[PDB]
Amino acid sequence: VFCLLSGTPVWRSSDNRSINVCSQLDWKRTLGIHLWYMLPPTATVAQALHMYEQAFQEQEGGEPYACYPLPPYLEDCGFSFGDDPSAKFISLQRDVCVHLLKLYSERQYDLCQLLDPSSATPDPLDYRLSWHMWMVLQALNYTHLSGHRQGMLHASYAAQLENVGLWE
Amino acid sequence: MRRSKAEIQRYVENAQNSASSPREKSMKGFLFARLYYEAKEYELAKRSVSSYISVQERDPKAHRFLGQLFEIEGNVEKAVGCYKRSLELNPTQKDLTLRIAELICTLNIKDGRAEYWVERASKLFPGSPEIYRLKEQLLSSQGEAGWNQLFDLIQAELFARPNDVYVNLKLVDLFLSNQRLEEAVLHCLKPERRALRTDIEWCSCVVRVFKEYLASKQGQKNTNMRMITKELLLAQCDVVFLTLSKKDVQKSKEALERFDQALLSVKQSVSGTDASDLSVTFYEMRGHYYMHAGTLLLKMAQSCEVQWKALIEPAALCYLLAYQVPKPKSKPVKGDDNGQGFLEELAFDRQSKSGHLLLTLSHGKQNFISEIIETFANQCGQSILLKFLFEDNLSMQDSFMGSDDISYVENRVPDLSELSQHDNGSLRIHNGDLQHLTWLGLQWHFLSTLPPLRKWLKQIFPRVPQETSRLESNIPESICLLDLEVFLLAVVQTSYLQLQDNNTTADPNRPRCLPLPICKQLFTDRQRSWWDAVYSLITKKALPGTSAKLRSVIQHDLTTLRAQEKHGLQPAVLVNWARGLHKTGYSLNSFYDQKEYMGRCVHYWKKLLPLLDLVKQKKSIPEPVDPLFKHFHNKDIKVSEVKDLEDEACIAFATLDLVDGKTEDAIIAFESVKNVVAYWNLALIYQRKAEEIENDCLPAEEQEEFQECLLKCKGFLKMICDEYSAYPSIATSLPVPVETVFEMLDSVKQSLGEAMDDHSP
Amino acid sequence: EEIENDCLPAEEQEEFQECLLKCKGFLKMICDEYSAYPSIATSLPVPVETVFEMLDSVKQSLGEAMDDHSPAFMENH
Amino acid sequence: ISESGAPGRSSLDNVEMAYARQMYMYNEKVVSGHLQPSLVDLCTEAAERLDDKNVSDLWVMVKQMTDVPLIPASDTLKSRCSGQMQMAFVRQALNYLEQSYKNYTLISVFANLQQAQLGGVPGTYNLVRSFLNIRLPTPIPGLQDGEIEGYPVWALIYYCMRCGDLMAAQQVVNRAQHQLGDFKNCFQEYIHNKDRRLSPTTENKLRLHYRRAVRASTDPYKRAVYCIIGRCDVSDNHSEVADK
Amino acid sequence: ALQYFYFLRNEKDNQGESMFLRCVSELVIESREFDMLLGKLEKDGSRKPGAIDKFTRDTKTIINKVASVAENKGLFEEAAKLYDLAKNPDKVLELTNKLLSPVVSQISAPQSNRERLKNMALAIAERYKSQGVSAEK
Repeated sequence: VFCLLSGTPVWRSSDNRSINVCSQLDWKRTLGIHLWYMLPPTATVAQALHMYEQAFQEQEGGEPYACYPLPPYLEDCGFSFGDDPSAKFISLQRDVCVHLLKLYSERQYDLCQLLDPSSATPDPLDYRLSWHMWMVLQALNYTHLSGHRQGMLHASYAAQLENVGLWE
Repeated sequence: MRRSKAEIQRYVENAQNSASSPREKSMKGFLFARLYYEAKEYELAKRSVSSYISVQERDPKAHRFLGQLFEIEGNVEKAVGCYKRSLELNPTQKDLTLRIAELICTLNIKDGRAEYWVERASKLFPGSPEIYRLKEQLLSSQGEAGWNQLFDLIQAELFARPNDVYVNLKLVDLFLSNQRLEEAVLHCLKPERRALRTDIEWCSCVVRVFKEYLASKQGQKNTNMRMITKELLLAQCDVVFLTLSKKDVQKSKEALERFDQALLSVKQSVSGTDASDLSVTFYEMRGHYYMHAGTLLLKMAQSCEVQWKALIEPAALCYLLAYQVPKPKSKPVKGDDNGQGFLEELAFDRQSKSGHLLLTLSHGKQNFISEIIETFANQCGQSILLKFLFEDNLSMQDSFMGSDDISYVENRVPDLSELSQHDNGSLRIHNGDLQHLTWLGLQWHFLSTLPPLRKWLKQIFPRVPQETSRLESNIPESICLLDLEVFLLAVVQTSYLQLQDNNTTADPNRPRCLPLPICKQLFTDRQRSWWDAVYSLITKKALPGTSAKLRSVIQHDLTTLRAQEKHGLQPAVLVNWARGLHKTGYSLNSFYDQKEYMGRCVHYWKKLLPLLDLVKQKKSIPEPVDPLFKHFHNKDIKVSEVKDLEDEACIAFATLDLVDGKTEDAIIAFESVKNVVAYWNLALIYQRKAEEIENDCLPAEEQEEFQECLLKCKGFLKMICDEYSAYPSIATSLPVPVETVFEMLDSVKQSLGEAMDDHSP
Repeated sequence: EEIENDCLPAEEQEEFQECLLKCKGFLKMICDEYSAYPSIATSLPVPVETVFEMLDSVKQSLGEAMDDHSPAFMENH
Repeated sequence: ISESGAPGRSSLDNVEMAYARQMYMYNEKVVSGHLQPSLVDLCTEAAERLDDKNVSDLWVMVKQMTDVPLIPASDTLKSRCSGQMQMAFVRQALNYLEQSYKNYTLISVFANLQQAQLGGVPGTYNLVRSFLNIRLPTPIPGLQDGEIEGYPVWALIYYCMRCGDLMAAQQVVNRAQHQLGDFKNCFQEYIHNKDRRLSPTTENKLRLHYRRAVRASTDPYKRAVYCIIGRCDVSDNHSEVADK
Repeated sequence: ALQYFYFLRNEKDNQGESMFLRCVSELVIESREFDMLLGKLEKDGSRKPGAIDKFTRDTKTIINKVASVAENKGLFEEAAKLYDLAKNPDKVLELTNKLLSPVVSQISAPQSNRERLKNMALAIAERYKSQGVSAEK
């Protein structure tokens, strides 16, 4: 019953350990409880993200047993729970909230292989909110020198608009 | 990876929710196959693999995944077929061929195609002990056609790089299986095995092969049998040394028993044939047996058995016997130089170790050697030593001490020059080691004598100039022998804490300075790794890819060790280094060496100044980053030594000005400093001035100047003699005794004339 | 001189012998270059007499006396 | 031109951004005090992660060439004044050029696949034979003695020399028993000796034979092989001046 | 900027001062910003561990040298703010007197902005003296 609240930094050896937050539930309420009753309110969002990364990462010293925030397209539409970036970069899609928080923090992180093409949808089509956010970021001057992405996104948007029946 | 049935089920449902297209679900089948394999659904995994192939066929990654899945399942034929399909598609990854060869070796197929595939996999990957054993077993089950390819591959690997201990053992086993003692001897006679003879199984196989070759050639008398027996005895000694260095007692006792049996068997070789080199060989065997007995006795003493003195006395007697063993002289016959050079090197190393151990055990009293000789060199002492070693087993006639009734041994004290020569000869074959250098420094510090580290470093390291160099670079030009000696002295001073404590807390008598085979990490693992990286960088033998990390680590730790960036070392070690550098510069007369030592001392004072300022603020020195010094904040200095450190820095700057050329500045500094060392420096300056004046012709004005200089030197020597009569600490503070002072005073008096006596102005 | 002012171990003695041999060879090639073209007599701030005297002193300290390398009563060969 | 500093927040290059981030992590580790690995490996992994491939392979080559067991010098003046490090770097550059030719042969094999005029077969000797069959499978004019499975032995030896596969060269020599003259032992010694020790008298005899007879044959590969073996002249060109 | 300074600081002194110091001085006098790089200020607070401060030490002396260079060049308000951040009442009062001395000779009526600048500088100096230890007697 205690496994829900305090939750010290995760440390596993090779036995059977299952603690921290929620213990294999929904990532939304998991992160909610993590922000509520885990770290003290003096901590920041960056510290909470680093703690969650050290929690669901395999670099803690053994085997993780938590969950990873999956990109929600409908009802938890990602790939597995509790996977370090080294095991996610193969093909597993990363989170969107973590990417947004990292972009708000500093724009000095890698963005070429990040940013999933899915605009919170199970299908990769419809680049509405994604294009809106990208244009807002380009106007606020926070992206990077890479015109190929903008070109392919504009081409895909023009194709979708000419398919649905729009010109202007 | 916390995975269960419901966990895989919800993973599958979340992946299904992440795909709104049938072809997208089929493309994501490379993960669905793994999920079904984890959930134990082989048919569903195969269906997902087929669905992923139907949308993206002919790809190496999917074929490799399917082959790995089939291999983990058990379908060896299906895995081989998938790997063959991937190879005929695109043979970019040799892992397919490696796994094909592994499956073929596990299935044991005797066919030309299997032999060709094994040869191709061996040509691809020459390493990996698993695949090496697999291909060895396959080519041994094959026949001679496969053994030829195995021998060719082994020769190619040996030419590319030094082979492995297990590789050589398997090769010698395959040789013995087909009975090729001549080929085995021809392959083992290469000198490239002196560093690989560190495997017990390999050495035992070599011994067995040599014994078989001797039994087969029992009928010919040549130097080949003699050198083979010498190599056998060397391998046995190496096995005993390895067992003594290992953390086992039963294996060490078994190796000691085997060495005793080998010595008993070789005792007849002296009376047999070719006794010339065999006498020196038997002497080396006796010395090695004594060394092993002493090592086992010290190991039992560390493990606590009986009385420390009753265990030191037999070990000291064994060391004395090994030292009294006749040294290797000239060789009347030749042909066994390959088997005699290493024997002579080991004999010199044993002599040096025995001398150092006897000196450290005798400390300063030389009567303990004679006491041990008169006490424990009897038959009762030998029986007690045997009962302590072998737990009263075997027999008395197994060793030379039991074969010949040794009752009294001649007294002998090791000489300093002989010990230095033995240590140099040992280091010439040891190529230097951090632990050995630290042990030597600790022994010399306990004996209270300046260790000749310069010759040792010049022998075990490339010769570098000792002039003014940098200190923030890992280049061997900056990493000088003086800096290496300073680091070694620091390591010795840090390790001296363990020798001072523990031993004295247990008992007033304790065997100080443990030998090499039973030596642990007395310093620090960080310093050990740093020294290993420095040695690898200076020898140019690191692994390609790790040399960059090694040099980066060295460059990072150099600024913290030599105090160049932000650090936090202790003031005591810095003061000790500065004092040692100043003493060495004052002792040596080399201009460049003295200038370099003075520059190092000035840099150390400049780096200590902030530590002194922090201490003056009633703040202790924090702990240094990375464990490298045994002294912490508890060994900090007080505020009373500030004036002493300031006076030391002042006299150091005065010596710097004197060695530079500022004669008047050095004179006024030595006059302002109220040190007897400063007074002696002024007296030496006056004496050298009088000497350089007298060296030239003295017409009249130069004669008067020389007379005035002689009067000044006579007054200074009179005041020095008065100070020495007031306090007899002059001979202890200066490296020159009072005999030379009295001699130079009498010389100055005679040069001045017969108008004054001793102690005259 | 700075080495002889202190002790003379085996390594220091070998280094001193090597330095003396190198100095003898340097004086020999100096004499050769001086005998080559007369520009050395103008570009040299030290006369050849002192160089020859130092070479003879170095040879006498080494112990050699043959004419195969740096003779006695002549500089070149 | 270059990636200059934009006024405030704007848009820079991903390569420079990742390099600045890695330098920031390096400075953080320096401030922490733990020993850092090496920034070269971090830059290599960043270039491999990035979408750029040409500069990534270029930096991989630079890293593999700099990861040679050489002593770190202080300046270019000291590096050019030291003589041992110069010849060591030259030997390492020759070895890496051989390795790069082997990698180019492997890439050509991967491009030619398997079912295309005897594709690449696992194993060094088999890969060299496949590359030879892809380049010139027909018997080149100027053949001496026999052949190995109908393949030019001289061209095979030249390809093995250019690739640096000494074990494959040894295998080829062992296979060419009666398909060559009485120089198989000389070839074996030249392969087994890293310092090239195959008797000075034999070397002089081979040089004399090359200067006398082997000076106008129609086999450029055989001519180059004999020239390399006999150690003649400083440069011997036959048909390599063609963008290679 | 800090990534380049990490490499510029490796060079020692070359004909007075250092190239790294000259470069950072030029950059700070061209940027004129330190509320997050060197430290924020409420009204007369102390210094804060900025970006360069979290990697390099001697920040107080660096800020003092930068403010001295700015004063020698021709900066007043920014140099005063930098010295107030570095906590140096002696230098603050010295620069205040040095900037108010030449304006005393001319008129002091509200006609431009120099009078408002000297008034706000005097207010900052007096509040710094009230909240904390002032200068010498």
